[PDB]
Amino acid sequence: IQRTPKIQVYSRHPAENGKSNFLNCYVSGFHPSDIEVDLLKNGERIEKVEHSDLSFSKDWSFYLLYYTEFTPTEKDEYACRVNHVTLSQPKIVKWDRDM
Amino acid sequence: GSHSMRYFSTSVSRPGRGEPRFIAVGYVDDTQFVRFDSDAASQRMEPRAPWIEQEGPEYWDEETGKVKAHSQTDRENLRIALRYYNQSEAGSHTLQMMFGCDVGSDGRFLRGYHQYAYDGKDYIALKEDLRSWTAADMAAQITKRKWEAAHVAEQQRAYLEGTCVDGLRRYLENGKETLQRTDPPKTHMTHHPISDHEATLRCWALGFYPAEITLTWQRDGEDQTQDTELVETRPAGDGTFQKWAAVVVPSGEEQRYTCHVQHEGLPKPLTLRW
Amino acid sequence: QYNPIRTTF
Repeated sequence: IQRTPKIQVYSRHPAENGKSNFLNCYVSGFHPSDIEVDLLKNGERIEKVEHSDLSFSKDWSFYLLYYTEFTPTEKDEYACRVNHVTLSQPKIVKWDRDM
Repeated sequence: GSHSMRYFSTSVSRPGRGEPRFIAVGYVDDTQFVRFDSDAASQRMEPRAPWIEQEGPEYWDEETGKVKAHSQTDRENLRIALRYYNQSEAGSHTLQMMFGCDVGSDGRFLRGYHQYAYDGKDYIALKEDLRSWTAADMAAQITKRKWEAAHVAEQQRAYLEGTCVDGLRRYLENGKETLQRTDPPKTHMTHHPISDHEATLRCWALGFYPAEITLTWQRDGEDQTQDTELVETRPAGDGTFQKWAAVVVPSGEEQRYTCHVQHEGLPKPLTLRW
Repeated sequence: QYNPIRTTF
């Protein structure tokens, strides 16, 4: 079986410029478990990203949380870049502080 | 007032890149408390919640031995499954296991689980009576017949009805300041004009534990599901969870709409209006 | 508390 990842990009806490926070990319509902997830700042790969321990849901599909500390600004753009065998090319999802 | 303990393992073969990778995690309710990763330097079961750090050295030795043995067993099971399904050694495959128990408010046994999935599909599962198996395809029936013959189910019952329940009871007491408490959702509503004629109301629930929550909209006090969007519950990353529910409304009618929040940490459900 | 898993398919 193969299932494509669902992706949510969001902050740990409500964004306010100049305040430390965490940028999260939650990938879920995918199979198999091999997956590539990058966090992007202005299109560039953020170097110190951590992730949760591989786990799965009752339907056996996998989920992982990727995260990094960040201080949002008015200017800076953030995103999550996901690749998986189900995808023909990496998927980029932009961070929107209202979602 | 029920509680659960679960162990989840994933074994992935990777021909050309060494022996299969094995990762196991343990949870009480929605709280992760241990991990083991075959690829990590530690080669130990490791704590992942404060309240398990109380366990002594013997615990970490014993748990480490048990999870390592499981890793080697499911490596052999990946090899066996390849033979049962007549699959090439060139390919990568996945064997997942889940096992654990549920207890009631009184701490006594309610349900046990012991089950596997191969390449994302059910393989074999112990049935609720803890004496019979559900086998999903002709390969799993070979295993089912072997396990019936060898009384494997009976062997798991002492663990599921005994050790599992006993461990969960101890963890619930030692970790009670989180595991037997709740974080109610922090809530608020935002307003987004999206056109001259429409606006989006978004109802936020943040920092709640456990993860179970219900967010619904009403219009004039009757359920509203048209033109709504509800995101899947998602981890904040700090042990708590997030969710939101949004509705598109005609500009000027915002006051007709209410958001309703139900959560174990709320004595009374909340009603939010713009 | 883990259950030692030793049973093969």
